[PDB]
Amino acid sequence: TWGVSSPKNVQGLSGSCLLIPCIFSYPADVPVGITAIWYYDYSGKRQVVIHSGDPKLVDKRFRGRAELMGNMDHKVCNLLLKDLKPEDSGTYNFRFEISDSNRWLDVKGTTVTVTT
Repeated sequence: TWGVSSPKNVQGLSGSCLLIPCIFSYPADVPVGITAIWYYDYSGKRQVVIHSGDPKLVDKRFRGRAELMGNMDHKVCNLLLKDLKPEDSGTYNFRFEISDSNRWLDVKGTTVTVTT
């Protein structure tokens, strides 16, 4: 079963760190490495928050602020967001890639809200 389960909404207080529990799945018959990627406001701006393929693709906006707390092998895709910001609020969608079609992007997303 292909899918990325992760919280719909998340509460976060400015300047503090937030962790997003994430977990994804796919059919045991899919052969295999695994690439992880997080996104902010995909529809519009769509900025690379995390990239395990090339940390160089990460939007500067997040560099040094968001890291992947995942166990690619254990199918955990947790996202850690250090130092929140009111601007940081938005919708995050996770995408993992294996092989040209064995790629998947979570339609749901996780909406993080930042307050003081």
